[PDB]
Amino acid sequence: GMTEYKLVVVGAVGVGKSALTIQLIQNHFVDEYDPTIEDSYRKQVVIDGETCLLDILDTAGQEEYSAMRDQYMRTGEGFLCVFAINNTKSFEDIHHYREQIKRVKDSEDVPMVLVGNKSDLPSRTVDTKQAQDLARSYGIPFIETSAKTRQGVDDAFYTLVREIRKHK
Ligand SMILES: C[C@H](Oc1ccnc(-c2noc([C@@]3(C)CCCc4sc(N)c(C#N)c43)n2)n1)[C@@H]1CCC[N@H+]1C
Ligand SMILES: Nc1nc2c(ncn2[C@@H]2O[C@H](COP(=O)(O)OP(=O)(O)O)[C@@H](O)[C@H]2O)c(=O)[nH]1
Ligand SMILES: [Mg+2]
Repeated sequence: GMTEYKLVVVGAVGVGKSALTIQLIQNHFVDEYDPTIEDSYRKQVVIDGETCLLDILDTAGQEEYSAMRDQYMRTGEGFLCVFAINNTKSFEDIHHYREQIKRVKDSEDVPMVLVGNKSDLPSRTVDTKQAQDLARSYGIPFIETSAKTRQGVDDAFYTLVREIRKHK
């Protein structure tokens, strides 16, 4: 049967979680997507010759630590932690997202990729070395992406699927 992988995209508002998701789903860059819409989207993709079913939860909205929201995020098997390379605050937020993922998954070993989005822009404020070094601290991959040009998009999502397989 076809394996389904539940992937969750997290990070500060405005980093491009929806744009990255919709590039994967629609193969189109969408510069405008209601910042409050949290939803999940499925797509069949071939990864290393295996057709699998991706179910991608594009997170949005208010930070809340109810049992319900914890259980919703707990369904994720792997997480993309996204910051924007021209937004230092979004990078400084990453450790909080990672903390919460470890908490709800009750594991120090959750499949996870650090994603530096908006790589097409010239306004870089987060050095690549600093982001690579944070991924090294966590023992996870770092992928540079642009939802606008498609740079890194498959690499980010497909790496997460490969991590989920290894973890199994
Ligand atoms: C960085 C923060 O800001 C925001 C703003 C919006 N969201 C968050 C946020 N943190 O984790 C999460 C997720 C969705 C991540 C996956 C696992 C779980 S489990 C659960 N219950 C979640 C929730 N809500 C989450 N989201 N944080 C700063 C710092 C603290 C105060 N705050 C102003
Ligand atoms: N140049 C550029 N803009 C992007 C990129 N990804 C998202 N954006 C823009 O960043 C803003 C927020 O994107 P959105 O997908 O709504 O972010 P979300 O709140 O994380 O879902 C919008 O103005 C998008 O057009 C990218 O890779 N490059
Ligand atoms: Mg969004």
